[PDB]
Amino acid sequence: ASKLPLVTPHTQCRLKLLKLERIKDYLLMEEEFIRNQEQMKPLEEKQEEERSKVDDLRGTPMSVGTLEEIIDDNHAIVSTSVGSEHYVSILSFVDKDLLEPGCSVLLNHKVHAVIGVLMDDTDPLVTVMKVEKAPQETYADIGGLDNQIQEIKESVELPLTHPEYYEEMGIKPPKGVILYGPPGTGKTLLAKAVANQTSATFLRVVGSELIQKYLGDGPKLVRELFRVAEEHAPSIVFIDEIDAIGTKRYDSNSGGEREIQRTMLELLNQLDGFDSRGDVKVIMATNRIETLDPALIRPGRIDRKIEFPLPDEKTKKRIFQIHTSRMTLADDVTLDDLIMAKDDLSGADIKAICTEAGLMALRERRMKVTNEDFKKSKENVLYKKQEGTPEGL
Amino acid sequence: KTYGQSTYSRQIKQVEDDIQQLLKKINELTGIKESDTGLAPPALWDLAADKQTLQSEQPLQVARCTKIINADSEDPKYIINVKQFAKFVVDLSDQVAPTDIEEGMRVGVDRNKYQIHIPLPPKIDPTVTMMQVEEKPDVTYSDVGGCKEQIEKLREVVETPLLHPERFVNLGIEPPKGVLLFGPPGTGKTLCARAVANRTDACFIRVIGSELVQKYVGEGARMVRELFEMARTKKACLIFFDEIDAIGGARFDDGAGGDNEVQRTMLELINQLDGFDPRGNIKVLMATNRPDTLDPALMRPGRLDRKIEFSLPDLEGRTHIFKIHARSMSVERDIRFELLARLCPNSTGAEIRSVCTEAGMFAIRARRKIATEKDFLEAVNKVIKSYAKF
Amino acid sequence: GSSRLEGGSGGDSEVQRTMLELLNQLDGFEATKNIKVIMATNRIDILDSAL
Amino acid sequence: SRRYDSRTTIFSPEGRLYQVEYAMEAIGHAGTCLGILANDGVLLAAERRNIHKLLDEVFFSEKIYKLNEDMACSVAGITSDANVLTNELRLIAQRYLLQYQEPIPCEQLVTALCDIKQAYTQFGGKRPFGVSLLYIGWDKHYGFQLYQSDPSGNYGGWKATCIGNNSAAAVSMLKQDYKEGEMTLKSALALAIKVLNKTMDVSKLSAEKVEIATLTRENGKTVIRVLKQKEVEQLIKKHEEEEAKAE
Amino acid sequence: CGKTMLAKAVAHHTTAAFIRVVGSEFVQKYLGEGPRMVRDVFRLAKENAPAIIFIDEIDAIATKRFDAQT
Ligand SMILES: Nc1ncnc2c1ncn2[C@@H]1O[C@H](COP(=O)(O)OP(=O)(O)OP(=O)(O)O)[C@@H](O)[C@H]1O
Ligand SMILES: Nc1ncnc2c1ncn2[C@@H]1O[C@H](COP(=O)(O)OP(=O)(O)OP(=O)(O)O)[C@@H](O)[C@H]1O
Ligand SMILES: Nc1ncnc2c1ncn2[C@@H]1O[C@H](COP(=O)(O)OP(=O)(O)OP(=O)(O)O)[C@@H](O)[C@H]1O
Ligand SMILES: [Mg+2]
Repeated sequence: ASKLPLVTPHTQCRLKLLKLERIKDYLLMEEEFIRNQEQMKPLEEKQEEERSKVDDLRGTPMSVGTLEEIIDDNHAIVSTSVGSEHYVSILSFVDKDLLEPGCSVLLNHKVHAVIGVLMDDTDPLVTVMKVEKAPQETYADIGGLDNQIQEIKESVELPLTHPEYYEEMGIKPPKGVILYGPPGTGKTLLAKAVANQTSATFLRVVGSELIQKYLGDGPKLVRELFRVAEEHAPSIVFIDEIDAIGTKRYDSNSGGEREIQRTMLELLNQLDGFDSRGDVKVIMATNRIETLDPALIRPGRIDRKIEFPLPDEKTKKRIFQIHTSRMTLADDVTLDDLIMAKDDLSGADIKAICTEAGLMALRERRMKVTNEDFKKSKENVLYKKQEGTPEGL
Repeated sequence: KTYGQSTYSRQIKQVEDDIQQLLKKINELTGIKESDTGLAPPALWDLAADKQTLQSEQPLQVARCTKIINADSEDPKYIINVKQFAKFVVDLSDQVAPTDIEEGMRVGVDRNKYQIHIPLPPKIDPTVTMMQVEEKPDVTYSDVGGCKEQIEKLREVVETPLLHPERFVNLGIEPPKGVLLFGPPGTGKTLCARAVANRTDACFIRVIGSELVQKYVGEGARMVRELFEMARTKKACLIFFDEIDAIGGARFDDGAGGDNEVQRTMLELINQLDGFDPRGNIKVLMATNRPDTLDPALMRPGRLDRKIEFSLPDLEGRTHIFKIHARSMSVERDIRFELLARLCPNSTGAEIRSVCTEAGMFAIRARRKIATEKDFLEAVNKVIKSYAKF
Repeated sequence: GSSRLEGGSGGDSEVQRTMLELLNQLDGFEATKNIKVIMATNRIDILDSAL
Repeated sequence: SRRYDSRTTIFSPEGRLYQVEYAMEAIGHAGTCLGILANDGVLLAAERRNIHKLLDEVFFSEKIYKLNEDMACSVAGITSDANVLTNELRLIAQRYLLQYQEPIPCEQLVTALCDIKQAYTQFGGKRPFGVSLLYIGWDKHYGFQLYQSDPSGNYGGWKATCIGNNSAAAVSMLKQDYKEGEMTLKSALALAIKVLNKTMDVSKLSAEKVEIATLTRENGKTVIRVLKQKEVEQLIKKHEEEEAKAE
Repeated sequence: CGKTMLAKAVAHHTTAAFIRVVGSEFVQKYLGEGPRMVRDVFRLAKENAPAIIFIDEIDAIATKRFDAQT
């Protein structure tokens, strides 16, 4: 509560202890004196009747205007609802920490002098982007990464948990992490996990959702997205499928691609530009990364870059037992027989196989899922490969 | 428990905890219940419960904002246009002298005879007042290394002429008023701009090119016009356009219209810069990764008079940058920073800062508190080699 | 609907507020509630994917 | 002029020839083709697409082509490129015959044509041929044979294949119901009728929306035949009867 | 092809009361005035049991596509 900063080494030390013991001891003297005074006299009556004088000054028909410019000197220009513009005096009881242009101010009826402010809605965009807890699962449902999860934890979680480590040595955390790899490999899932596990406000956006059909709306959207992230303490932003917005930036192009490039420039400035980004982190994903712009994924914008390989032989077993976890299976399930094949299966492919097998098991009324069903489902899912066989090989 | 972070950890934890408890106890013992009506701390209903509010409500009447439109005859007689109320022909109260009022300035008038009492500052789009820097960055000219000629030119064009006008005025040289900074990504453009903003002693404005595209037709030009009028009210100001390639696109109109409004805003900026209306004391900077796309009219002297090339730093600058960024570290004593400069081939400032931070990382993960050489070698490996293919 | 940020509104369009409330209500209740919401459309592709 | 050039013969950024990929994409819409190699014959079963009451009957066939006395092939893709390739194949066969006085073996021929096609997709600036071939023949080196070709220039011997519409489904049943080395000509024809009946989902085998070919050795010499209407309809009646008894 | 002719004739012959408008007339400056005019017209029609309301060029109002942001 607006307490003093010790500004000793800030790391466990004897000076941090003595500057700390001192504030505690002063608070102790203050508390003792206050308790003595309260016992000696309640002062409830005196503290009261100040509310009465205030409410006397602010008449009953208080008017909700809209502040529009503070002259910096206990004066203001407050606009009444109709649209008129008055130049009123700011009184002494208004908490000035709450006065910024555009705030719904509470004016006097006969004199329009500012006498209070009101709260506003919390959903410019906060609700629509924040994801809350991930319905899928926690870190439990993710297996096989181990190293990647460790990287992300150090990049985004560890700087929140124990700042002392980074602080001790004078190095700030990395700026942003870009998750890149073949489709269906665990990018969005790991971001979801590090979101639902940490203690900041995690915001998610799709790149195609920044392609706007009015000019100068994409840049506005990105500017806002990075505007309500410093209003909210530590924050994380994850711009998924960025490829749809950040591309190689070929100049020989016509149409709305120019607007795409212009929003890309706005983002490129937000991440690392003139001003200090405050306390926010940026995660990104891209199935295809060779096509990003050099200035977006350059070192000071995205320090960490993470590859995401497919499950090889055993992570396949882990994922399979993760998705088959909740289903009654017959005692003939030759799971390895399904895994041993070097079919280059992907994680999303494993989920598809599990769901399809479960669904046909439901179709046949059978209380349990059989190995034959899983193999048939595997054949069916892989059926969505196509392409020209001899060609290219 | 844990491994044990520090010997005093538990003692400081205890003093913090009882600090929080004593703060909460005083909070309860003092009241201070949050009020939904925006009302100050009761110790700060001060002059507010009475004695200034009751003394400010009596003598300080409500003036009403009005926009003068004309000042006819030498005799004071002013046509003002109260917004959404009416339009009058009023006179000057005694407090304002006739010289203070001009045409087009917002004025305050009373609610009974509507006579003018106070001028007021003009109205500026909220989105055009924030681009002032307000708090200046702390980066300085010691933090930028390996760029010595470039910084010299920038300082001689944006900085020296304001500080010491007489040098230039005597010999009779009007110094260049624009700079185009271009170079590979992450070579030192925006940092040198930050340094210029920190050192300079005049108004500074940051405009992003992507901030001047607007949905409604003819708005961006208005924004530029207002920005230059504002900058011209000040005594001297610097404007630093970033990613100017955003709106300086080449003109290629053909067939179906494409990106034409951006072209009108670009023409408006062109005319503001060098044109019939004199440009006062303003100096402009621009930064681009791609300077070729800028149109033939902007890139012409009179608007962008200088062109400073930023090239990847040489070996000496490489070590210098390494050493600037490796300053506030808890690092070992002897590191052959020449060795580290050699070991990374052509690489930009961002490479080097990433190297420093990755070395700090490899120190942390080893649970060490002092950075050594092996940390930096591991850092260079993990930065240059591993992230080569990008 | 058809998207949650379509006309640059910022999620405050009425067409988008109705969709947000529909999403909140759909996530309100459990699968085992014998309450199945059948939805129809004459144009699938335009239809939003957040549903 | 470089402005109008299409670059039909240049690599993409992942080493895949796009014009070739599109060429193979065209085939997946023309009539289906089927291959089945029996122990005593070979057989081609493509679908007659020219299904109108106002078309006339001409020639011994409409999709099957003879190339030598002992070789025939069926086509899927463009009709005109088909004609061009057929002519070149006939010329190759006769040139070998003139040089050696022996009928051209089958892989002799298929690789000559595919070499023309590959060269065509390697240099020149033209569009590639959008045709995929199925062949059949006999030669003293490998007996009854069944080859296949593609716009790339690759070929392959197939005991059973399918090139054209619904290729995936046809090859799927062909995998499920092929007896390697345990097939008579009659059984192969019945399997063809069944697989095609699946694939030509539009109605059922009308005995007129289909083409069948047989290559056999009779009296020491090859004999090529295109099944008439009566036998085809009789086979279809037998197929429906068998399926009915099965149910 | 005669769209406003036939309405004109059925306004000549018919015995019931006739109210004519053009959709470009409902749209007005102040808020709540377009709706007010629509309600007033339909209410006057309801007052006179036999009545015909003609709204020529309804395209001025009933356009499908909208941009509810201005
Ligand atoms: N190792 C894994 N552990 C658990 N689930 C996994 C794993 N790998 C893949 N999945 C599954 O992949 C599904 C797809 O979501 P995910 O977040 O992984 O996509 P993604 O890799 O970001 O995809 P895209 O590249 O298309 O953006 C998740 O529902 C999860 O079930
Ligand atoms: N000469 C240098 N000395 C110190 N730090 C440098 C130097 N050059 C670059 N950097 C580092 O590079 C980081 C990237 O920001 P910088 O302002 O250099 O980018 P830039 O060259 O303007 O890039 P862009 O072309 O993407 O706008 C800066 O924060 C600074 O830390
Ligand atoms: N059957 C007809 N007999 C006589 N005149 C006719 C006939 N059909 C149309 N007209 C001519 O139509 C002319 C008026 O056209 P009308 O007002 O009916 O056009 P409309 O179809 O309503 O046009 P718009 O779509 O532009 O509103 C009159 O001059 C009349 O001569
Ligand atoms: Mg993914």
